Amino acid sequence: GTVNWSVEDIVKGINSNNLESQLQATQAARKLLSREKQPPIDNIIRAGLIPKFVSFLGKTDCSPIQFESAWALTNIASGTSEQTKAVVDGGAIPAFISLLASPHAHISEQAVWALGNIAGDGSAFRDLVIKHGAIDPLLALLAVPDLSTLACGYLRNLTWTLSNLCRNKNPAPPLDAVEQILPTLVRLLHHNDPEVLADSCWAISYLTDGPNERIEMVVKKGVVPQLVKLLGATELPIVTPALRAIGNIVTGTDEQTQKVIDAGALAVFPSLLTNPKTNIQKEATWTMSNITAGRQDQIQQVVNHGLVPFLVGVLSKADFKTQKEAAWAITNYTSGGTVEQIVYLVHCGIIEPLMNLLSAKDTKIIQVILDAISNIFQAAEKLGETEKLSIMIEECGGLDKIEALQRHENESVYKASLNLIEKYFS
Amino acid sequence: PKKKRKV
Amino acid sequence: PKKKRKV
Repeated sequence: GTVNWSVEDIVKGINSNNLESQLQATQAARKLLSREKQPPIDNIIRAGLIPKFVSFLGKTDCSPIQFESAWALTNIASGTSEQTKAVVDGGAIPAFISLLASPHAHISEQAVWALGNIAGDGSAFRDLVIKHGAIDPLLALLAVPDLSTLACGYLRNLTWTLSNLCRNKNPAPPLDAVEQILPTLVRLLHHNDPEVLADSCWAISYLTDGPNERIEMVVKKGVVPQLVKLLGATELPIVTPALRAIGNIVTGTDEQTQKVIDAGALAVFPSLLTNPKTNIQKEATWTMSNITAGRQDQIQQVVNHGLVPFLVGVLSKADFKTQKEAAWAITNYTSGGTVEQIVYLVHCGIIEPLMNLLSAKDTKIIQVILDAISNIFQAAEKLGETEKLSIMIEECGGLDKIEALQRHENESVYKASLNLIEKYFS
Repeated sequence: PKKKRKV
Repeated sequence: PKKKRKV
């Protein structure tokens, strides 16, 4: 019936005066847009059908055409920013928001999905959806005693669309919108569905990427413990966004960082630091680099969980990007750490692998590493163990590289090297 | 996960 | 600020 219509026919039918003829034509448009391969989005837009669809959204007496056009408009909004713009331009936002209160859960869901695609386009549309007052209607849909009574897929759609209202940074979602969503987001962060969980985390990770005031909004809701737990999830789809949230929160104040340590996060790192998925490993080392940039009592917490060996490990063998984060972790550690701690760092075998990394084609890492060595000597002086450290670097051939990095096209490399030799190898 | 098309 | 928000 409605399978494989030509756009000329769909146009023909939507232009007829027959509500039914229009419905069948609209369902045909929906199917064109739902075929697994290259949907004629541009031709549909080009035919000028969006205003008609947006218009069918309001036909309360014909729920079917409401659903069909909703789906159709949802898929158009799924494309490029321009295509999504086309839908927004047609007056669809206020209309889709209206459908959230529909008696037909499947039409409400569609409304939720469409608003999801629109806000997902970026800051602007995100904030335009918010100005049309979509948060209230959305949040109302989840106001039930037990989330479990809701349809699995229905609940996932809401969690997803909500995550997009928390997405993007320039600018970040309005403050009071985050405040209005958070209580519901926290509740979803405790649901038993892997998807609701992964998306909830993503949402939380978004709200925690930016100024510390933003992080505080989240941390103050007591979700760190729950994040640390999801951090130990079996499913990569959950662990990835969770590790990210945890990683952002520790880019803030040391008090906020302390929350994750207290939460028990550190215990999950021996795993994360040897994780098969390289990206989890990169994110974990990065997270560690911000923990070693904290207080000494916090650096000790790292030491206590036998994590220094794990860093020595990452520094020794890993994707280069993970090593760069490892180099940072170490250089931050040797930056604010106590002598005794910088001592331990060496007894863990950090020197050799740190040196082999001076053989990298990355000028910034060489600065990070060299900078680290300096911090170690600086602590070796307070002990007078300066020569022992000198020899050590020579044993593994580190001197045979610093002594070469004086003749390096960079300024810091050039100088930091020369100074190192000059001051510790003469 | 920025936009989803209902296939 | 050593804490690098490598974002």
